[PDB]
Amino acid sequence: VKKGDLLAEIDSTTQINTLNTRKAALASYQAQLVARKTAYDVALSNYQRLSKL
Amino acid sequence: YGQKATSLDTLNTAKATLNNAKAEMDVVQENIKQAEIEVNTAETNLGYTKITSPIDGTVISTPVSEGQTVNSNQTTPTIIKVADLSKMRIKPEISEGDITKVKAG
Amino acid sequence: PIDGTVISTPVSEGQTVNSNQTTPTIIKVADLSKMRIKPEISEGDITKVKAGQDVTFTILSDNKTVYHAKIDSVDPATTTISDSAV
Amino acid sequence: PIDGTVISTPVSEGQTVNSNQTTPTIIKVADLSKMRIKPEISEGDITKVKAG
Repeated sequence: VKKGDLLAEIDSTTQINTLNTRKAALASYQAQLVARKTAYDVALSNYQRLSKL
Repeated sequence: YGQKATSLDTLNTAKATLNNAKAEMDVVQENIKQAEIEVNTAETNLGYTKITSPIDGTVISTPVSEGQTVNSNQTTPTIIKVADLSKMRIKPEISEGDITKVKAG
Repeated sequence: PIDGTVISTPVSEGQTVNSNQTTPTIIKVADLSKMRIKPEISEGDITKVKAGQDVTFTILSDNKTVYHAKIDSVDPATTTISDSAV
Repeated sequence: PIDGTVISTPVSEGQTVNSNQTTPTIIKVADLSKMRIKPEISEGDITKVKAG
C-alpha cells in the first residue's frame, strides 16, 4: 500500500453533516456582513457630512 | 429621491434597512438549512432500529438476550455474529522451517 | 502511512468500532524490503558485544544459507525496556 | 525532560494515540552518566544493614 493510499471507510455521515452545518453558519455570517456594512455606509456618509456642516 | 426633496436621511433608512431586511432573511435560510440538516442526522442516529445483518451466510453466535441492557458508549457490544457458510476457508498452521518452501497455489 | 506491504488486518468490513476510549488498530502496515533481526544477547556477553561486529547468522529454515551481515548498534536497556533471565 | 540518554521508545511515527483515558508513554528518558544498583536485602539481614 503505497504511502497515503485507499484503505478504509466508516460513517462519515455525522461528520459531513456537521461540516455542512458549519459551512451554513459562515454562509450566513457573510450575509450579516452585507447589512452590518451598508448600515455603516449610510452612517459614514451621514456623519462625514453632518460633521463638516 | 429624484423628486428634489425627500432628504437623504430618509433614503438611507430605506437602503440600509432594505439590506438589513434581506440579510435578516438570509440568516433564517441558513437556519432552515441547519435545522433540515440536524433533523436528517437526527433520523440517521435512528438507523439503529433493526441493527441490520451485514451479510446472509448464516448465523454463528448470538451473545445477546432479548430484554438485556447494553452499554455501547465505552466498548462496542457485539450482538449477533454473522459469517458466510457457503464457502469456508481452512488455515494451515505452517511452521517456521517449512515456510522458505510453502508457496502459493 | 507506508507502502512496505500488509502484515495484519484485524478489522471486518461491516464492523462497529469505538475509538473514543482506546484506539482501535485497523490495518498493520510495516516495511518488508529490508528486515531487521533482534539478537537477544545475555547479561554477561554484553560487556563484550559492540556495534559494527562481523556477525553471521542462519534462518531456522536453512541447512546452510549462512548470512554474512554485521552488528549495527546497541540498546542501553533490557529486552523488556527497549521497545530473572536478562 | 532530561538528557541522560534514550532507553525505550514505545511509539510509531504514524500512530494514533488516546491520552484522555490513560497517559500514553511515548519515549522513556533516564540518566546513564551515573547508575544505581538496588540490593535486594532479606528480612533477617535488615536489622543489621545500615547506611554508608
